[PDB]
Amino acid sequence: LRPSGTVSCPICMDGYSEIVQNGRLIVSTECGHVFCSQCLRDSLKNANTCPTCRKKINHKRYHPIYI
Amino acid sequence: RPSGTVSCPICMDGYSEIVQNGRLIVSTECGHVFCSQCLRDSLKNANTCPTCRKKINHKRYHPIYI
Ligand SMILES: [Zn+2]
Ligand SMILES: [Zn+2]
Ligand SMILES: [Zn+2]
Ligand SMILES: [Zn+2]
Repeated sequence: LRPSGTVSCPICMDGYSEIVQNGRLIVSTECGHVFCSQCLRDSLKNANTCPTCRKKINHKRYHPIYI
Repeated sequence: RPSGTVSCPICMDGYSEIVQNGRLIVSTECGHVFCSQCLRDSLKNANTCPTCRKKINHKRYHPIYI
């Protein structure tokens, strides 16, 4: 059982207290998707995208300049 | 309220009260959580997080060194 309206990680299936009492953090992507810190890091080892919605969660900070 | 409560500290509305009435839970980049409406309201007159006061309005311009 995984009630709607509760904080949990969809990867490891751990709830809020299980996550924080083990020394992990709750994290969010910028697209609003919530994970535990360990699961999202493990995910980003094999992919640059959000596990949930697959939006790119890397951002390279450079841009064209027009002289 | 207690650890694991998703609520806005400004209006004090709990999770259910926020999302069911067309607002959203929002987080600043500094990890601080509010309802969409209270955070937006605060950002109309200040550029900083209401909780930790980190500046959270970026500057989409910068020097270029040529
Ligand atoms: Zn997890
Ligand atoms: Zn996402
Ligand atoms: Zn609020
Ligand atoms: Zn903050």
